[PDB]
Amino acid sequence: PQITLWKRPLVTIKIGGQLKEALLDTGADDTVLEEMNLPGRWKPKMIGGIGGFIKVRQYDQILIEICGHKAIGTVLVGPTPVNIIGRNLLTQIGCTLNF
Amino acid sequence: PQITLWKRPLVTIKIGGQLKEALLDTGADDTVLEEMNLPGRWKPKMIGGIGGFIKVRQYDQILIEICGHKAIGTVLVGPTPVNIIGRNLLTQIGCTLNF
Ligand SMILES: CCOP(=O)(COc1ccc(C[C@H](NC(=O)O[C@H]2CO[C@H]3OCC[C@H]32)[C@H](O)CN(CC(CC)CC)S(=O)(=O)c2ccc3c(c2)OCO3)cc1)OCC
Repeated sequence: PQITLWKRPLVTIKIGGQLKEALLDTGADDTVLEEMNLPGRWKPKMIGGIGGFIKVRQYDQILIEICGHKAIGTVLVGPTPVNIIGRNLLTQIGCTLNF
Repeated sequence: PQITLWKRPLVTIKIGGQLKEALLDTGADDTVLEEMNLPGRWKPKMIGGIGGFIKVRQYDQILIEICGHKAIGTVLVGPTPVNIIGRNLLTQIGCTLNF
């Protein structure tokens, strides 16, 4: 589809057996999701933005479905105020910017 | 242009007669630039990101040219980690997400 930017580009995603709403975020290198108890091993990480850094748990090789487009990659879990789909997964679903 | 997301979507902008690099950021409601001198009146504002809130200077009706496309709108100036072009201006240059 084509998503205009009058409002926040929110879409439904499926991860770890659950449905959620997440932002398609071209400014995000990585994908950051609200706190959730995924299984498996993880590695600590810190990611920075406006306001400073937050601590997150890096899970690798996680499947996410974004508007029916499947994508598997690294997902960070932590106290983010919003679920954020970053470029690591946006590339996998063929997402481009166009003007 | 059509911009893929394997690299950061960085572009050259022209504001206050000065060229800069900025990130096309569909996850930002507003446009936030690193500290710089801009003419005209401004009002203290605050914006929240991944790591909390910062203090910024709000400039309204600022002329800014993005990858050859002109926009006139609100530009926030403050301690952001990177120059970001937010949806308030992405809409003006006709930017959409597509996949
Ligand atoms: C909504 C309820 O909470 P809230 O109101 C705001 O919550 C939000 C809403 C949107 C975002 C997304 C964020 N947007 C943003 O900062 O925009 C602000 C300016 O415009 C305003 O409009 C929205 C917020 C304001 C960027 O798109 C992406 N970011 C990087 C970018 C930072 C400049 C470039 C470096 S990143 O998230 O930090 C990040 C992600 C993965 C990474 C990484 C860094 O590093 C490696 O991987 C984050 C928090 O207040 C909370 C205190």
